Amino acid sequence: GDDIYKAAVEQLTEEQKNEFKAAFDIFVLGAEDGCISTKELGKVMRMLGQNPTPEELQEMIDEVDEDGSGTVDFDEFLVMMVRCMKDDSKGAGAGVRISADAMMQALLGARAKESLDLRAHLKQVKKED
Ligand SMILES: [Ca+2]
Repeated sequence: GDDIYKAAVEQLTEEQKNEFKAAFDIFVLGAEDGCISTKELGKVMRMLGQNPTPEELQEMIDEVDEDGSGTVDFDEFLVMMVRCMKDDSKGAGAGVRISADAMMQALLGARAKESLDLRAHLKQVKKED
């Protein structure tokens, strides 16, 4: 719920949205109305190999809960993913920081890992001086 996120998602185009559109399909695996609830949200996040807290499941949605329905949609999730990208970069943040690049392999598959390994590099120093 910040400008840094809304500003990022705003830049995203159909090309990028398309990738997310397919993700939701798997993310809502089991859901009745193809929605992302806390029940599944916890399995999808833990599927990557994490053991976060139960409260986080709700807090995560609360952040993107505008309609106050209690579920994350394609539009809501759009903002969530934006935060993910700016979650690992921060560094030092609890023992579970979901990432858009990491979660990808979860939906796309294991091949996604071998396909791209940019995360491994991790570098960003302009060095002005
Ligand atoms: Ca909702």
